[PDB]
Amino acid sequence: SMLRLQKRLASSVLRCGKKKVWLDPNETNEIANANSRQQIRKLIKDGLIIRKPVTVHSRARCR
Amino acid sequence: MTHIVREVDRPGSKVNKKEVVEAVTIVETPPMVVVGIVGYVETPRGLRTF
Amino acid sequence: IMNQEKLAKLQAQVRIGGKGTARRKKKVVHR
Amino acid sequence: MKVELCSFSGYKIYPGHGRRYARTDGKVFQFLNAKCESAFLSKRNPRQINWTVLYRRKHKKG
Amino acid sequence: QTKRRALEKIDLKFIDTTSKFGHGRFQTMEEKKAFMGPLKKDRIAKEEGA
Amino acid sequence: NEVVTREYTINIHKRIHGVGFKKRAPRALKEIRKFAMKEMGTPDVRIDTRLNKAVWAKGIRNVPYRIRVRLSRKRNEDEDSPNKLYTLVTYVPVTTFKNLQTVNVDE
RNA sequence: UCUGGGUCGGGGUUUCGUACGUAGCAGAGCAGCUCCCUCGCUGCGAUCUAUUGAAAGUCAGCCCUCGACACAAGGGUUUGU
RNA sequence: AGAUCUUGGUGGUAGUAGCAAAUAUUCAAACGAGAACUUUGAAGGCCGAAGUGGAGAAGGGUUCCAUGUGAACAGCAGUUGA
Ligand SMILES: [Mg+2]
Ligand SMILES: [Mg+2]
Ligand SMILES: [Mg+2]
Ligand SMILES: [Mg+2]
Ligand SMILES: [Mg+2]
Ligand SMILES: [Mg+2]
Ligand SMILES: [Mg+2]
Ligand SMILES: [Mg+2]
Ligand SMILES: [Mg+2]
Ligand SMILES: [Mg+2]
Ligand SMILES: [Mg+2]
Ligand SMILES: [Mg+2]
Ligand SMILES: [Mg+2]
Repeated sequence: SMLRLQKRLASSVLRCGKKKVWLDPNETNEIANANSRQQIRKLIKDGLIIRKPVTVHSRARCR
Repeated sequence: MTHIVREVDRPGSKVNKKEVVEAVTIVETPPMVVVGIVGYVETPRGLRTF
Repeated sequence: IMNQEKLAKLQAQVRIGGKGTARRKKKVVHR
Repeated sequence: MKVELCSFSGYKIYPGHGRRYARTDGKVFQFLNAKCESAFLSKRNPRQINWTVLYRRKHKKG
Repeated sequence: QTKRRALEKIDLKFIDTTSKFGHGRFQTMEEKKAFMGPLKKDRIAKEEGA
Repeated sequence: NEVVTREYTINIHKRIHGVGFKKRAPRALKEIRKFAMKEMGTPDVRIDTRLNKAVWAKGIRNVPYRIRVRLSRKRNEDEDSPNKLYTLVTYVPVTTFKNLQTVNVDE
């Protein structure tokens, strides 16, 4: 269905922007059950929600 | 189209007995094949296919 | 154990994006 | 059939092709195209242009 | 056809046949081969097939 | 046979020539889907995302001149669909496009 | 059809101008290695040289293939003195 | 029958003008009767810290957050929504 709430909660729980929020496309239904931040914590612990790394902005060219 | 170089034989002109360039057109003309004949009759209204 | 068939299908799960993207680390379901 | 010319590039210019240039000092040049002409007007040495005949014979290419 | 422009003998001397797909600068294939010499394309072609 | 897959190359540069800058990348895949329909004769076409990356590899307007794809017409007995067959196209990375011919490839 | 049209490929033509890589006792030079050497070796170094008139593109509204590939006697609507 | 009459309704115009200020979208899957517009994932872009960011004052007053619906509204769609 729609994961608008889950993405917002995952961004709030991980204290990162919605840009870096990543979800497992295959396990859509299990994540759709997450109606609380406590359940979000389980999904992160279960790895279904993953914080994407910071996009690379290297300063080697400047150096 | 293309261009050529030829000798000019126009007396009294500045290009007489000289060399000039002239653009020419190449038109392919394979031989025709005749398949029919139509004759026309001269009516007071003009021409019509007899 | 990680045999040829398991390593064949592991490449699908661990890859979540193209070149330059981070690799998937875990996938566990537990009740 | 006419006089057959040579250019900045050293190439052979056929009749009806290119242009002819006459400077103030009296020297007369002919160019196969604009590219050979533009290089000449930019004051560039044809011995440093790889497709110029003068460069090829300078380095004995071929 | 009365005027001297008409009824005037025409003799050809040279015809442009260069590549009109751009600034053509060779009338024939052979002169292009002669002027430019053997290229990399013909060098390998005569070397692979032997 | 009705399940055979094949390898093709597409002159994207030829089929994009004349299209504006901000539409070159979308037109490439529209041509690709049309190209897939023309050969495999199946209106239902699926485009692999890796190939979609390959079209978008050099941005939106400098679309690669040629691409090498692998058409796969597969039996679509998955649900109630008017087409029994669907064409899945995949991107085949190549080092060069010289002397490449359309080859019949096994499954 | 004595096949046809396509899609690639090849070739021709053309545009720009000599590709990456490799090598060079070429390189303003600079830094480490000298029982070493009797003038040397190992790194950095824009550029230059042979490869290399090379590399790339070339009909989508350029040309010729007989090389490869499948496809094409299929679909629908009408038309009578 | 009028009074550029008053009120209410209905035409041609006409399926016409038009839906063009601020660069840009694409592929796959999911839900669904139905997806160019929803959700996720994968790209390519944009705002480029005097922002399309992060919080307020005035003002708005429940628009806030869930769950559900697809009657009307979001000048198209909407499985979405202030
Ligand atoms: Mg022309
Ligand atoms: Mg070609
Ligand atoms: Mg009245
Ligand atoms: Mg009256
Ligand atoms: Mg009135
Ligand atoms: Mg109008
Ligand atoms: Mg209109
Ligand atoms: Mg508009
Ligand atoms: Mg920017
Ligand atoms: Mg702000
Ligand atoms: Mg309704
Ligand atoms: Mg509407
Ligand atoms: Mg709300």
